[PDB]
Amino acid sequence: SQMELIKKLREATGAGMMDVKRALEDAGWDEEKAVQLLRERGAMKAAKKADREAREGIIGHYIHHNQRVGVLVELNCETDFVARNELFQNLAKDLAMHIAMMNPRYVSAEEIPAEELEKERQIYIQAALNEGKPQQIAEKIAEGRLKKYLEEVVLLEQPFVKDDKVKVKELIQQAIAKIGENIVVRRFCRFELGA
Amino acid sequence: SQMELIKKLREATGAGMMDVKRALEDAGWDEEKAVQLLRERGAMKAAKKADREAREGIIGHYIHHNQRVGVLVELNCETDFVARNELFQNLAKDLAMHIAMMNPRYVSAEEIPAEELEKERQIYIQAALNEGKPQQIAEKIAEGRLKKYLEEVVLLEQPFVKDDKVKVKELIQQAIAKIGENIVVRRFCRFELGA
Amino acid sequence: KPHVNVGTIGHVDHGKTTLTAALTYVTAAENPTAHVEYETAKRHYSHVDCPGHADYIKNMITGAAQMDGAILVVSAADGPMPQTREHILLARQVGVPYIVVFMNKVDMVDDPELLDLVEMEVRDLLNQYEFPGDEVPVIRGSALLALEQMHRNPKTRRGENEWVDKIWELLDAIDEYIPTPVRDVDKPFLMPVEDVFTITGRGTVATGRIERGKVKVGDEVEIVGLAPETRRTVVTGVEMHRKTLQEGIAGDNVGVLLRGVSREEVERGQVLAKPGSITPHTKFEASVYVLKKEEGGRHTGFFSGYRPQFYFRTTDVTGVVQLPPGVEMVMPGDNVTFTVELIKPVALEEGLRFAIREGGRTVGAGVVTKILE
Amino acid sequence: KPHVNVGTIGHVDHGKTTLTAALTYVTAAENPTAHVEYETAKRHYSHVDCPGHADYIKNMITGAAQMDGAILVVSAADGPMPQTREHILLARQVGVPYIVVFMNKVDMVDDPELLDLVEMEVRDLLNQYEFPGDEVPVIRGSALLALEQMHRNPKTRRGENEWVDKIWELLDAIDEYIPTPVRDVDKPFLMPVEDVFTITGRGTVATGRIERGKVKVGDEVEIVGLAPETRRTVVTGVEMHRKTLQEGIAGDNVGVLLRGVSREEVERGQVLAKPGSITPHTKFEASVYVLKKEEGGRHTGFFSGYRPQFYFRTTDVTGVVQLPPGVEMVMPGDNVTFTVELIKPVALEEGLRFAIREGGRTVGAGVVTKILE
Repeated sequence: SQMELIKKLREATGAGMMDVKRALEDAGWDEEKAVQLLRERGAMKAAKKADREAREGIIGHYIHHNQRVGVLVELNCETDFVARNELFQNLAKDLAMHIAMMNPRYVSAEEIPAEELEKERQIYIQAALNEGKPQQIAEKIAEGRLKKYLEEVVLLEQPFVKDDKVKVKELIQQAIAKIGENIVVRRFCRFELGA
Repeated sequence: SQMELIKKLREATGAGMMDVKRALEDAGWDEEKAVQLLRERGAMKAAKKADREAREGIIGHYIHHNQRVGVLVELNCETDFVARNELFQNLAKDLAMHIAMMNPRYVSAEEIPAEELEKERQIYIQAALNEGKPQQIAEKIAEGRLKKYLEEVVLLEQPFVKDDKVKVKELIQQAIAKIGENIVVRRFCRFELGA
Repeated sequence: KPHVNVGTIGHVDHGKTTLTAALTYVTAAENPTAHVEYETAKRHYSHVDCPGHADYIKNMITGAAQMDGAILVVSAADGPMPQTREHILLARQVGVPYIVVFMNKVDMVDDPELLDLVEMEVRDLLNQYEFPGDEVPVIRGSALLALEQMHRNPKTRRGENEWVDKIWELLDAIDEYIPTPVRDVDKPFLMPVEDVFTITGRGTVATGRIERGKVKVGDEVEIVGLAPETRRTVVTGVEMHRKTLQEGIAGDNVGVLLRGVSREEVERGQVLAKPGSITPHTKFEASVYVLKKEEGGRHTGFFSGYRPQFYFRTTDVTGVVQLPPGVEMVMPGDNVTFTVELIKPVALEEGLRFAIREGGRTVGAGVVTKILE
Repeated sequence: KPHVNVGTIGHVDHGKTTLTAALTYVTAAENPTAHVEYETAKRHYSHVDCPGHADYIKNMITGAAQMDGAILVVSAADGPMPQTREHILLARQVGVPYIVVFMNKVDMVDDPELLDLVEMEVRDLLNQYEFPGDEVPVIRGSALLALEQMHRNPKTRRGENEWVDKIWELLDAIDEYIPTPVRDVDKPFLMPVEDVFTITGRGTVATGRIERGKVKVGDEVEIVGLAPETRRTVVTGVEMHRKTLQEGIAGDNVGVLLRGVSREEVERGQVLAKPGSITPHTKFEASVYVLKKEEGGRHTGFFSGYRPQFYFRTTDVTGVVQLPPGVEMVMPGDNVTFTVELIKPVALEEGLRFAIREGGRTVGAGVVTKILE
């Protein structure tokens, strides 16, 4: 109804009381086109604090039940108040767990140097120029063949282990939205026994 | 009692029953020389398996109470049976904790470029002659100086955090003795928040 | 002559490897997964080996391994090793029937009051894990010397050499302290239902391969699984390859008709067996092994709530996983233990092996360890 | 005119920073850390800032901070933030006397029902942590606009501007709701002994600065600390700078002689105060902060069993640390809570600050949080 729809709603998305109402109006009073609005809108708030400083936070970890794989992860926020919040906590636990399974190589894309990306990017067009279509066609062929690569090696671009429907970055952005503090993944560590 | 002697000496050092008798025999039926003999002797055993391959073990970890420091450590043994043993478990927990505090740079000495230290030594002999010290005098200091250095950056040479009286390596050797499987520290990982 | 599987567990530097060798050469002179074989007068044996705990579980699940009993090898000179606890622990887990002990390297210890001690240690350790630590036999000897002698005289025999006689002491111990495993046909009847059909005039009939037991006509039987209640009736006829059979036994592909059973009161997936032998359930505990991605298993891991297909013999049933405390996520290759709840009741029993799949694609495999409901 | 300490907690993007500035400029037109100051008609104020849970908690121990009350800044447009739970949590921990609320950015919200709601949320949230969520005053306004107005007219006053009147509503709420600190000289007497000697014919005399309370002559007192028993006598004279005093009050560097007290019966470290007021103990709980190596603190960490020095006013007694479950080792820079046991009894009370050292060098500093034995 009124604050009852908004309530039950924000209650779930943990967002801005006014931003909630705004979205219900903004997209008729139906939850589905609202929560999805909120999600979509949240993505923006994220990019706004994207360059804010964050040296607070904690060290997340995940130790597989069989002790054969362990992961360390530095998750920074702005204030230690946030760091202590159940949401930060869980996000961290969940990120560590994800890494354990997905085994990313980098945190973000920019983390990748040129000479490196290139020594690779060409091995891409090398085999494309063969199986038919020459360079021009194979240059745009190796345009989406990279997107896949990043979804594999880059933590942020990886499909979240508890919902292959959303990319890691998104999971993060979502958090940032409900908190209001820039959240960054400083670095991670992963050991797999005999590997 | 003669019995009670070994029976309780073995119970402490957890070593080869017969080896216990031997030591007590070999060193007059009094502990000090005995236990010290067992200790002295366990090191040798240890040295006997140093090259034995060991791809089993677990990933040890330590997360400070305040979550500002976390450590990962790969501890290998030969059989997974051992890996599961309470002692391996503890050794690993303890090693993790130690690293958290001592912050070593390397696991072992060989892990370091021999000429880098070789350079750093003459770098030590330099400042000694530089301060009014004769060559032969300044040569000595370099050892105690380098030795000190290794005791700082190298995990094995570090004085164990729960008993500054024994070096980490020793703690390890001691375990190997009671178990009978080469035990190695493959690698470690340490994150200190904003550091 | 009976056949049995035995295995050796213990520290390698204690000679379990050597002892194994010693047993083959020693019996050789009387009887005219990497395994070796040897046979006494009474039974025939094959040797298993337990190098890994985790590894043994996997094979135990993939039906490979199957120890009817096991030998524990400890050096009398060192006495138990801390891992010995872990060795034993495994046995309890897989549930080895009985255990026999061999105190090796006994020639390397002067005082005999010491041996008695070592043995008392061990005996207690097993007691700690339900094993009859006092009832269990403990042989004292030297695998090495025993072997050296066999090498010298491959034809050596009982009574001749001192150390060999100890090995025999052991072979004998085995023969006695390990009852022989009930044969399949000797176990209570059971047959998983594959197909069904009515044969006008006779009644409703059900096909399948007998898993165990035998069964002639007039034999009383039960229909367990899927249904809200276990129905019970009597066999009115047996037939193999459509040609009357007096009796059908384990491993036979047969067909059976029952009394007072409508064509709709029975169907594939169900199972019929000696009344009271097994019951239907939906919640249980189990030890599993998830196939690695390379073996075709999942690509990622999973958490509590996972809802796959569980195959029990001929069936395929849906259920939800409940990862226990301490277990937060499961990845390909893992060995785990979790509880499971299915949509329909099924004839379940401890030990019952099964498989898991995501659209015909086998992703895991386990065995039931405990019935809950 | 009374002085009070107040701090601001809450999300920064909610304007707690802006609100602080508005409070200064707004009272300026009526009354002629890196803290700021401002005063109403009734009292004088100094503003604390809480950017870190730890950061602050640290200072609350090193005597620095001391919030007599605090203001919670939440944007009415967003409503509470998840961390809001953590903000309040801190307050509970340090135990802030009372809290006042200011719903900022109220101009950016059309519907006034939401406001009632937002407030509903907060109110309950505090209730969850023992705070009178209902009794607490909740002011609605806009720090920004209130400030912009003060910028345009630095002399603006009560009743003139709409947004400034709301800031006043707040200033007022503070004055009221907020209990005013309980002065010192009003608190039971107490003085830490520094030196003790005699003045032939006069008796045994002990110097020191009074900490709290007052004291004349003939007053009955107690000597707590160090000794096996708490001796008690009566004051036989007071004197400041060696020149008789009518009465000695908190903050007075004085000296006092006692009746029936040998020179050996009193010494530095000991303390004298209102009888029955405080008692001697050896086991207690406390919140601490270990100095980082740079701050000259330890070089390494330590574990349960650590046996250092705890400077309690004038003394420096020995005791042993007992790290609690969950805490295994402590390193320089850490904030902790552990129990302690000392060799000799001491006058202890919750709130009592102290310091730790390893041979004169201060390595840590904390405050007592609970008395045990």
